[PDB]
Amino acid sequence: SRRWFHPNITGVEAENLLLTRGVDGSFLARPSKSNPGDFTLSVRRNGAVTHIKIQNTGDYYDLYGGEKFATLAELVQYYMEHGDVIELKYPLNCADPTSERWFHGHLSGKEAEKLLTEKGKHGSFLVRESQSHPGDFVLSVRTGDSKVTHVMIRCQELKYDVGGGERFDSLTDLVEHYKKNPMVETLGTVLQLKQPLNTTRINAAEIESRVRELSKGFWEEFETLQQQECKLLYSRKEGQRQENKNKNRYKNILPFDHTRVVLHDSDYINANIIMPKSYIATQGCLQNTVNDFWRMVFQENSRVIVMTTKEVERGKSKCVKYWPDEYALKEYGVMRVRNVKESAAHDYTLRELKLSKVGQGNTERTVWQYHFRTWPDHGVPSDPGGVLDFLEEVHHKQESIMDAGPVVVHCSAGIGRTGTFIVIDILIDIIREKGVDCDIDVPKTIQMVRSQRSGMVQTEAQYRFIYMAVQHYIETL
Ligand SMILES: Nc1nc2ccc(Sc3cccc(Cl)c3Cl)nc2[nH]1
Repeated sequence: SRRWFHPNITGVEAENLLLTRGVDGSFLARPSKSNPGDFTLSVRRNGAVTHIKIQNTGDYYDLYGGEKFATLAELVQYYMEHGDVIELKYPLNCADPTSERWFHGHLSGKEAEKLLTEKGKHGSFLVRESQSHPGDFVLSVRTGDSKVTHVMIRCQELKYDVGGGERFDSLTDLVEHYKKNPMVETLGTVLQLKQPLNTTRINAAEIESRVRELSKGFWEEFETLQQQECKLLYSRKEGQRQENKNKNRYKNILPFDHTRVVLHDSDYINANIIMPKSYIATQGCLQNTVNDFWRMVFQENSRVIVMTTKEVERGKSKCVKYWPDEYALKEYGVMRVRNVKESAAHDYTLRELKLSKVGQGNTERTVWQYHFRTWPDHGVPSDPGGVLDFLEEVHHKQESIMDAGPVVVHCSAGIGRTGTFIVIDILIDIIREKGVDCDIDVPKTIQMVRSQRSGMVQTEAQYRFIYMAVQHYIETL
């Protein structure tokens, strides 16, 4: 559901809501007003409201006095199923419809009809503020293969209704009810609420116009996408096994069982297959996971590794050195690696590595390691040029290699900068194959990658970087 997230609420409003409408164990999560980019977990315990900081600079959701999580929905689920104790028992539900995909706010019946004509199909819908009745709403549906129907939504004592029957405490409750139990028109027409009207899918050539519309917008679009993360709470059982605990960099940032990379000749690595050319999104190696990392690269026939972290950042180990020094030969378990040559560029270093299995002459292949070294400690690069140029080179290397396996992409936890690189690369690959005249949907593409690994793309800063990267790529064409 993800109803416990309140997007437009202050700390005082949150305390008031938990005191007057909540009980002990009641909680909500919201964006931090005193430091944008951060979040606050507001909890009621023994008659009083406490506020707990969640930070995210781009790698994970770091909860004060708690753990590091891939998403807020994953954090909430962990504490619900599990300096004294704070109990998360009861979500305080938000009635605000702003982050709902179908909510459009200020829109006319003429304009809603135009948008439903252009992008709509049978069962496409939206909810907008009423023109004639200020404070009321309008549900606009498309039916057929075709027509558009407008259903008036009355707001009477902050409860919503369609003229009769049930009175709902929020537009969400009304939308959910009439989605399960569709309204039938007198003459037979079933007003099916199949899917919300798409607004994010744009033609590639027109990216500059949307970036301008969102630069006035980016925050609202991202948060609508974040609201959809509750649909991606897939099982991560293999990652929770006792034998696999110390193979994870962050205890609760785990690979989905259905997409994890299974090792066949144990079977565990914290990595997932990303299918849009495919990728392996993984974490930075631990001392005890270097061998399994090389077994993964060898088994998957990967010929290209993208590393988007320094070994050490802010005096903390982000990835152990899994490759030999230049000209040196090392043995990592059954795997053998030679670092043939290192090439230094402005933003990155290329390492030409020869990988083979010990005792097997013929299994040798070149593995090209692209190590981006200039990504800032916090946030995203100011300009996308460097990232795009690095990515163009990586794409060309992979393209030149006959039957190359997935491209391996890693940072620290392997969800933020990793998620960001993979998404930019997916969107650009669409534009190089189709041209300026093609459709691109940034939130749709992210949602698709997020169903394959938790919290792929962590922040609004990264979200805006993906848009700026795409815009830059289209501009230099
Ligand atoms: N109005 C409006 N703004 C939005 C911002 C983000 C999203 S998320 C999304 C977008 C496309 C496809 C899929 Cl599958 C998803 Cl989940 N939907 C929105 N609708």
